[PDB]
Amino acid sequence: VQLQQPGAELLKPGTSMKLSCKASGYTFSNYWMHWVKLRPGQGFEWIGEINPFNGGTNFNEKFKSKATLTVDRSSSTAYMQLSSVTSEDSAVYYCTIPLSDYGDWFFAVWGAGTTVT
Amino acid sequence: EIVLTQSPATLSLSPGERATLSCRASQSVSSYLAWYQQKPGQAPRLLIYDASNRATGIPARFSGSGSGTDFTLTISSLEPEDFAVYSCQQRNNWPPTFGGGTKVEIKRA
Amino acid sequence: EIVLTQSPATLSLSPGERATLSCRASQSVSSYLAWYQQKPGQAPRLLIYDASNRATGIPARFSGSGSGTDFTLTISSLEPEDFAVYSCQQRNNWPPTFGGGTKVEIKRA
Amino acid sequence: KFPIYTIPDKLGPWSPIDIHHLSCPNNLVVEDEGCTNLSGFSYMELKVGYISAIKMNGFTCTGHFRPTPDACRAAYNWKMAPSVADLDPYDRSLHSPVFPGGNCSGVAVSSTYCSTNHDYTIWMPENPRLGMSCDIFTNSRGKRASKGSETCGFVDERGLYKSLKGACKLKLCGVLGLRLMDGTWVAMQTSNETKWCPPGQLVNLHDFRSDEIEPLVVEELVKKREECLDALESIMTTKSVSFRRLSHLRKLVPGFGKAYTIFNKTLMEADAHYKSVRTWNEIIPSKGCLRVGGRCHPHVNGVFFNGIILGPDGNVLIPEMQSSLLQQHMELLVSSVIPLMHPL
Amino acid sequence: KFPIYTIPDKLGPWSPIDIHHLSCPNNLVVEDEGCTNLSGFSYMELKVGYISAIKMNGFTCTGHFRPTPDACRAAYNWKMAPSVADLDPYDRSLHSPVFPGGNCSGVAVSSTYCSTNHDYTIWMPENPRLGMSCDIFTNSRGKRASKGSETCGFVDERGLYKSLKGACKLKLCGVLGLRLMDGTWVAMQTSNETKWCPPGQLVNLHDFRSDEIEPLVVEELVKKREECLDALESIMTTKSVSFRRLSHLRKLVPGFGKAYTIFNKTLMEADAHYKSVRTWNEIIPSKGCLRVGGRCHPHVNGVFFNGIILGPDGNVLIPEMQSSLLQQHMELLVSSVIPLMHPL
Amino acid sequence: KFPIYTIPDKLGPWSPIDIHHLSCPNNLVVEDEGCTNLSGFSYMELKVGYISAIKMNGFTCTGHFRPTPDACRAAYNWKMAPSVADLDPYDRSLHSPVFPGGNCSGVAVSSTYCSTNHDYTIWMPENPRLGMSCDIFTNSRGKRASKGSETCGFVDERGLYKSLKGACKLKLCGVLGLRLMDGTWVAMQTSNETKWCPPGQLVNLHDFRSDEIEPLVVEELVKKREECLDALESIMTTKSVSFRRLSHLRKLVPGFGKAYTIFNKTLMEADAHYKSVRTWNEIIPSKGCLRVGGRCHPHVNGVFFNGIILGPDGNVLIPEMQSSLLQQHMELLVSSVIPLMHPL
Amino acid sequence: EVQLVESGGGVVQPGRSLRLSCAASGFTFSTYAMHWVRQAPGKGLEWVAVVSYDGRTKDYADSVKGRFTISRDNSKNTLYLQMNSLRTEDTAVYFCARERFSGAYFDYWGQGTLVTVSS
Amino acid sequence: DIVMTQSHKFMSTSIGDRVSITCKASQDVSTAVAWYRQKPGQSPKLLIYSASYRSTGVPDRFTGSGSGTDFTFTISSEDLAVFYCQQHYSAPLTFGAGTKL
Repeated sequence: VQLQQPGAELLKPGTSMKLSCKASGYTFSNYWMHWVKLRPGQGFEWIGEINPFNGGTNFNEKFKSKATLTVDRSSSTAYMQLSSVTSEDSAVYYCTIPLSDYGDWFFAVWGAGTTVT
Repeated sequence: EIVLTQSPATLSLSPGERATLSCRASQSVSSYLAWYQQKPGQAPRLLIYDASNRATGIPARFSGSGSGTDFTLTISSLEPEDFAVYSCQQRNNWPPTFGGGTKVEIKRA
Repeated sequence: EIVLTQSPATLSLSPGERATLSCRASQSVSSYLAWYQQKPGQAPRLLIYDASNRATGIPARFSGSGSGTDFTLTISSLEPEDFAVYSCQQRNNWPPTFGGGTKVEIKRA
Repeated sequence: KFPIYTIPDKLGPWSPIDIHHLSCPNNLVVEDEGCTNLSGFSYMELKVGYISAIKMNGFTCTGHFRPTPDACRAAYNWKMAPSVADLDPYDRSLHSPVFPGGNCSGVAVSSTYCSTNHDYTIWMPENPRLGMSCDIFTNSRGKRASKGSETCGFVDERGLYKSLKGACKLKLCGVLGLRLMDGTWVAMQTSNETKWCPPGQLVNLHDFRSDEIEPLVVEELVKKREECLDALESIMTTKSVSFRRLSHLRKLVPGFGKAYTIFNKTLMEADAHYKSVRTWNEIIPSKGCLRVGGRCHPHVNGVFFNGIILGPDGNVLIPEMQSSLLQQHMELLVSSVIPLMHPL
Repeated sequence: KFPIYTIPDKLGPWSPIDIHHLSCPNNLVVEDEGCTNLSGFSYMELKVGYISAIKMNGFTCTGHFRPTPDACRAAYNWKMAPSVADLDPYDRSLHSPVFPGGNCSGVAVSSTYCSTNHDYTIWMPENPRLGMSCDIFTNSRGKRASKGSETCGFVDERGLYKSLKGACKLKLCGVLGLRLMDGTWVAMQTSNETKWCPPGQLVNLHDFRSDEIEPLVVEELVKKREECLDALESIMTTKSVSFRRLSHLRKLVPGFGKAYTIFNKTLMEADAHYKSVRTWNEIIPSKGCLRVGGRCHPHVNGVFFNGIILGPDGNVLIPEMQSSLLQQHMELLVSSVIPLMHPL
Repeated sequence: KFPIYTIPDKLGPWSPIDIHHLSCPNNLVVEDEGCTNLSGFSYMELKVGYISAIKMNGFTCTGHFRPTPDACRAAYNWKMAPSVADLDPYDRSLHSPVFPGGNCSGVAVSSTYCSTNHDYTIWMPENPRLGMSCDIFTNSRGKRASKGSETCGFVDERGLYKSLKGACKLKLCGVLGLRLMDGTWVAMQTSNETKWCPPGQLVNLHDFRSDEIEPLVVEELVKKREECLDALESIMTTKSVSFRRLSHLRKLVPGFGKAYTIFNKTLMEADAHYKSVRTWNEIIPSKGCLRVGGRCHPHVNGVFFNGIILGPDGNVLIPEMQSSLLQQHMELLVSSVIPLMHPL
Repeated sequence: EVQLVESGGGVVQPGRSLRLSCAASGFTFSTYAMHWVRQAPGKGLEWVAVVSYDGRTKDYADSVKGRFTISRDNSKNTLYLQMNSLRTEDTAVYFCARERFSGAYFDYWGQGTLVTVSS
Repeated sequence: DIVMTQSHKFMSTSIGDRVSITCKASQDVSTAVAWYRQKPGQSPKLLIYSASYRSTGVPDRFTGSGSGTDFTFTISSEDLAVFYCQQHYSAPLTFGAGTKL
């Protein structure tokens, strides 16, 4: 019932970067990962969700092709890959899953939080 | 009859700029949405059908996106002939229903 | 719903005496009548079913007779535990119907 | 009030059956509109083609005598240059008419084979002696309806309300979901202590009418069931199926059901998610096109499904449509004898 | 308004028949409530198993050539280590499909035999060349309804009103009674000069509706007759009977009628006095019990009568009950081919 | 509101058919009473026996090998000591099941023969290689209804209103008339520029209900069509016809239609002009008489037409009449297998 | 020995709802039709409702129909009577009776729980 | 896309925790609004789901109510942090700006 994140990450603008969220305690295959980001003072925005069982993902229309969501399903961890300029994208990225149901859209447990530039 | 909501009603931009038109359905219409471009005193023209496919003889700058309730029409580069009224039509249910139409206009100083 | 008439309502006798209880049906119920013995604050007990057969674990002093409209329950020798309320039930038709019940009491000088 | 027609929104693969696997549709829809708080959620439902059962696609080899499953394996390789079976996810017991009473419980640990009803012939799985039923899910979205805390039902992507009343908990590859009594399986854990789902699958009594759901509605429900039973009894006594009799097995309400067709004198079934049809112009836009799933459905030899065939002039002949137009075609009345699917 | 079901209050012995002896029931009840003076009386009615006809239980012997009924008698003795026939009480003429057009008038005085429709084969009575139809009565009681002096009808022990309108005088072993047009024979001489009863038995036109008995009632009467005729025509064209088609020959009203069943792929009939069933709990108290005559009716191979069978799980499957519950069983739709009862 | 019965006022010759030429009747009558000016006129209509098609009465000769039509002509002469065909008057193209897809277009100029569907066997016209369709008219009289100038319809000698709506111009032996969509051809030129009549004959869609003619009326129209389709599908699946199933193909309204019967286990059809029957006393005056065309219709082997047969007692058994009287006869339920009419 | 214990009876205001529960032991509860029979004070027994051995078929007395609802739980071996719109004359001692496997009779009854319907 | 709006500043009453936070729904959301509490150095904590119900571990004094587009939440526990409102009615999910308290 916890997710592990690097905590911070630094990279120059225009370079692709990848994130990870190791988790344990819920078999990792039944709960959607529901990646979100916290802009510094402009509030959370929903990036997208991924189903770890089959890798099926749903993305925000405003966000969409900015990043992609993958999954390993061997190690209980999920990955985000960013293909965009790091400038204007500096925020704390969260990974969080619901616990009331497999795929409810309100998130019970959250990740530690990682900062990108 | 289900209501296709098209916002914004008026969309003023400049040539050579991306135009983003959004159609929102009262209930999910799956992937069965169509986009029609109509100019004053001229027959409406089918641009995008099935929300992604491009009709025959349509320039590649017109693209469709979305499924279910929210859809999107994008013009990659607004040419001077792309400033018309754009209307979204669905048939996931009977009867066929259209959106209110979004007018694309040239902006000036 | 057909009415099972049970007369007499009150039947006072003495231990060691034959008790004759009669059930009369509004219309013929064939041989489908049952007799239930119920004591105060205790579950009713099926004594006689099919108007002749004796239920399991029932003393041989209880006997059933009759068919059609008129039926009869007889206790060969009233033991001190046989002074209860005795009710006749039929189902030849829906719904199951009971008699009004006949109370057997000890008589005294 | 049934629609004029129902067309499969999503249609699964066609698998051959015999006339004894045909069943009357469940034309009953539950409203369950006692709750009004709607919340969105994402879930995995069973992929079309797996809602009813998971197929094995085995083969029957004839020696006679009792063969050893080595020469038959080589013979099967030479032969192509089948005989499916169904598992029960609760216990992983194979189901097939050839199996005596079905219930081939031992397939991996108990034994590597189980013989058919006929003693001499045996059946062997095409795949290794194990059951793979994991990649059988598709991701969906819906609007939950949960009153205070107990879920009534949800409205899926197709706008159809699917109630969780009577739903039975069932686990598929580690995902404990709910098997709705309309047939579909949904990955929901909202049920707190609903009864674990009995191994009687969908053949069990569906109830849902002993709650006395407007006995006037059940009047036409029973009437339609009697018409379908007349068609089904005629099919089984005559051992032959026409397109007009096959049109009586179509589900009259939107939801999950079975679609049937005859492909080369073989009775087929497929998982189908029916949707309501309001006008005949919805499903026949042009002369020879049947619109299924947003496209011209591809006919084979001129037959689509559920009694729909291509006419001699190239018109799509829907038996329900033709009867409403007072048009008669001998093509829709031609009875084709269905050969027995499993002789051994 | 028909009851939900009718169950035999009294059921006679089962005698094999062919599909051509099946008949649609008489679902018509006469009220005849123009009289209100009730007087009790005792009478003899025909015992169940004799209301329709009296059986002979004969045998057919095959030589070919024309045999002499001495070797066949010895052969019959060795064979066990049949073929019934019906008499007409008005004239004592044997009736059987093997007899050419029936009507074997000479059995005692004219001749000691009568050949079958096939010339070579002959039929011989098991009993001596005489007809015993005397110990075929049971004693009953009833409430007469006679208006001034002419009897309308009576209410028998089962609470059923049996009218004497149209009754025909018929004499059985010196007891001149009345054959009611519902089928039963009652030992009553109250009729003064009613017409002597024609030898056309119950196959003759029953009328009772040309009196215009509420043409709205006759509407559903004719509808039920048409449904039964559809079932019967299907049975005769397909030459096979299913339990759901056999359930259509059940009498829909209380009174005397026929009960049908299949015992080892043999079509059976029996005399039955049907009674109205108000609830399904009346006739199915426990899991596998059908309550007939105040007891668990004994099934043979899982079939009771009138399409009722024992299910795979042990439940009593009444086709009328299952349809009301929207439950479908392939066991009730399985058509069994009935072999021809009299090949010769 | 259909009549209780319809009887052929005029009946044409009986021509053998197979069960695949059976068709459901057109039970639809058009009123077209928007005009009120009546003028008398005389016309030629198609003689009964020619409204549907004109027969050739050919023969099929079997050699095997390909014979030359000289020995077969001699063999045909020796054999008697057939196999009809239909022409299309628009193009003179022969129609027959033996012809592959029909349409033997070349009979006089293109070729002197056209082979059957089977390669070896050939069919040869009895008459010379030409089509005579001139002496096929009968003179009639009627009351025209033409509104201002465009004719609505006419009332013929039988008092029946025949509308010209949808009528198609068709020319028979130099007389350009109109083929009414009820089937009949009438020698009228009143139509100014109505469409020339397509070669699809009466098999084409009759429409006449897409005009939304009181959808309540079309409800029972579709119900009757469904009953007839059930009977026809049963006939084609079982390949056998009973008299009660043949009674379902009778036209339920007065007008031109088809009459069917079984003569010596051969399915027959004939052109018939049905008239409304108000009472059963109209058509059965005496005990064994069926009144058709003002006379006792002559039965052959006890069968008249449209399921009507002579009973065992000599009574005329009309299946519609017997059902209304709640009388059942096994004679009306006996299914006779129809041998295939054209094996080659 | 067959044991039937019914509970849930108590004082209820008129027009309210009460639910009775009967626990069965000593027999196969899933193969028997269980009835509810009530005895009003100073009156004879009166059949109330029946549920079939599978619970699909239910019947009620005319004075009871439309207000009460019988149900059963074969897994719990428990029989339920849901009394609604309780009126003054609905007060009685309610017995849960077991029907004979073949018969029309109640071979085993319960002790009986008293229901009082008065404000 | 169902924009959620708030007032980003609210005065702190300290122990007198009777402050109400309102989140406005542009479109109909039924009761699908969740309330989060994020301390400056903590991961966000789900407080109220379905806009009126308590999740596991939430203090008893916390409560919420609302339907349609009102979605007013009253704080009742320090715990002085920014509160966020989302909508779990329809995708894509949108969070509120957040009211620091």
